[PDB]
Amino acid sequence: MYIQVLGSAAGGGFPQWNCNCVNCKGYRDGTLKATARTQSSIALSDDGVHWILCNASPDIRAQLQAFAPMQPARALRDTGINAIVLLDSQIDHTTGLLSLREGCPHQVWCTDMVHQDLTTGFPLFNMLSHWNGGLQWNRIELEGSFVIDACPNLKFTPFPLRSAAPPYSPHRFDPHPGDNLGLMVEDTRTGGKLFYAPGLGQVDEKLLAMMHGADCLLVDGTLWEDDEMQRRGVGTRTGREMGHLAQNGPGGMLEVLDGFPRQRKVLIHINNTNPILDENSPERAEVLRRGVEVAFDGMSIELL
Amino acid sequence: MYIQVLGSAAGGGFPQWNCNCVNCKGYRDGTLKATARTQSSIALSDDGVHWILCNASPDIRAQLQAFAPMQPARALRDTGINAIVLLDSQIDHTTGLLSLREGCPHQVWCTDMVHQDLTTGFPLFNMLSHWNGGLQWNRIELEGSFVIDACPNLKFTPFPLRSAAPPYSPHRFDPHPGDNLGLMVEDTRTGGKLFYAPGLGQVDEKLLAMMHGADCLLVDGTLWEDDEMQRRGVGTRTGREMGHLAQNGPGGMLEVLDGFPRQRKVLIHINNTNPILDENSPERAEVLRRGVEVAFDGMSIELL
Ligand SMILES: [Zn+2]
Ligand SMILES: [Zn+2]
Repeated sequence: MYIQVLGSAAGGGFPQWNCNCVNCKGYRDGTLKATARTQSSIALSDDGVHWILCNASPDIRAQLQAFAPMQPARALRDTGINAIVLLDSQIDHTTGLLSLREGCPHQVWCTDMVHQDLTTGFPLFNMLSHWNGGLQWNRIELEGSFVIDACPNLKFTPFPLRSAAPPYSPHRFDPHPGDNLGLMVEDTRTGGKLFYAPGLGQVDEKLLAMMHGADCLLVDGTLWEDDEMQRRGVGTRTGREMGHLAQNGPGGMLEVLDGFPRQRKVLIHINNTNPILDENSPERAEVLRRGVEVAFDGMSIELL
Repeated sequence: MYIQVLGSAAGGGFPQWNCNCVNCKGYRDGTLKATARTQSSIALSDDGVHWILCNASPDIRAQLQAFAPMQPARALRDTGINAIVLLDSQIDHTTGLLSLREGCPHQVWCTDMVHQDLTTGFPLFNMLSHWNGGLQWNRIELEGSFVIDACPNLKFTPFPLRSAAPPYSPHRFDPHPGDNLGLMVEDTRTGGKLFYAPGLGQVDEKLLAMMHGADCLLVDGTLWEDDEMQRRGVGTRTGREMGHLAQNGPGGMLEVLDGFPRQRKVLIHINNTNPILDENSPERAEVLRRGVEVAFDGMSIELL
């Protein structure tokens, strides 16, 4: 199984178009060691030639250009994508599709709740249907596992992730399971298991239980402190909107990860406010020492 | 008046995500002198501090980063944009807005027909309304001129451009005037007049007439030959879909521009297939000799 990190930032990526905070005002000022990041998004494959896109970010164009396998040039008008999985119906996880319209049809994998939002509040499916077949919806049942034709060696098993639909959803006040869910990918050939959850509110008994059975833990590292938005003074919300659950602890990520030493633990979906975006920073050190790698654009994780 | 070229490509920009043609397969192969281009889009201003965005492309993020004035950093959470103008409701001219949601409200200028599409087929307005005020629609009457508060020295006078609404429009088969229109910007302080039309099917008597009264002609240079899609073998349509009217002539652009020597003539909205994308190319020479500059990302045109 080949895991490619196309995007590693969050929300407005990094630096954010309209944010002049420490990390952003800093990065632009050349007075801060850090690397720009596009909206979180990873690709998956078993043969390294056929890839399944996980969440289509608004930085889809640049992200594809930066990865050669996304363009095998095995023929004029050809792509390295064979299917896309949607973990929710957020704008920053589905806007990319609009940019893939010139290459339809695409096999989109998403629950019924998400497919509902994508045919109503944000009619990506309706819109694109006017583009050579459009998108072929593939339901992601709330129970069980699925497998895509392009990569028959990858076994997907999505787990429920207590969350709420985007503000444009016809049921934003009526949270149904299937709105936002994590992913458990297993390489049926070797047995390897990747635990992907760029969106985590708080772990429980059922989560941790299945986490230990994973070789690689790709959890979200949005904010260092539950109220990063408060210190930086750029946001109102806290530990709830756009990747929650800080890492500082207690009850934090860095803490819960401690019970997972025999496995690769990486932090993806980093917000522009997170201090772990500063190479030579104190909070960065704590993450490295704890044995947790901070995801970055271009990163290539593999299990085999 | 300060004219900034944020995007100069067309449709899938350049190189196109899924296109392996001569210019694209070439550019990636380092065996072709050319520069990457983002989706067509230009910015305008009279004071160089307040800018009015013309069409919000899907490459809005990268485009803003590449232009310092788009981020005056005069305060945390601040942008250099004060208003956006929409010349139509196409996906590649309005998707950018979704990425500007974290900084609402925005003043969006567009006709009633476009505003209709943006509240139905592609509900950008509905969707964004859930983001601090959202977007404040400013009607662009089919007759007359308008002026935005941020730049009181710029006078906009849009002219009708016989075209059709996008395939997701509830009236895609019922073409109404106001669907797609060009723009005539005048610097009321100096008198200067910029003629912007990244989408031109064919000029007439009323067009040419008003064109001579413009100091700068920023016309579209999508395809060199009416059937670029045919030679390259990547598209079906011809001289009608995504910037039409070749430049080779006769009846072409390079031809009609001849009657406009006393003024700056630039070609923007270039398609990936256009051979004028090859620095050292024969078709490129013909354009330069004819006195027509080929727009590029980062280009800064000024009249004063
Ligand atoms: Zn920031
Ligand atoms: Zn091409």
